[PDB]
Amino acid sequence: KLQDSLDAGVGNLVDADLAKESAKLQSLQTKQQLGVQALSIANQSSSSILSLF
Amino acid sequence: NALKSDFDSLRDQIEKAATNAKFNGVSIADGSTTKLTFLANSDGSGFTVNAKTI
Repeated sequence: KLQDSLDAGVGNLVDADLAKESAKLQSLQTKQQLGVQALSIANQSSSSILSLF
Repeated sequence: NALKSDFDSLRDQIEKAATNAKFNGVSIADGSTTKLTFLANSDGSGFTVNAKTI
């Protein structure tokens, strides 16, 4: 019983809550895609210069 | 004498079970300390747990 309680306590200290992590993954995927589109928009800012000449 | 030996074996088992109840080197039930305070809020206020020597 003592080894069981000690393993349960070590698990209480180290283990992660996977539902919060899945939510964090679902958020970070969309954040990364919006960042890729934001950089794609930022890449095009110099295009206006060609119209000047 | 047989009942006496049984009684002494039971109290020795109590000493074993009481002494060995530690976690991270601290114990709330062996009498080694008066209390164990844990963090309760961002400002450092604690959550007291009085020791209960068993």
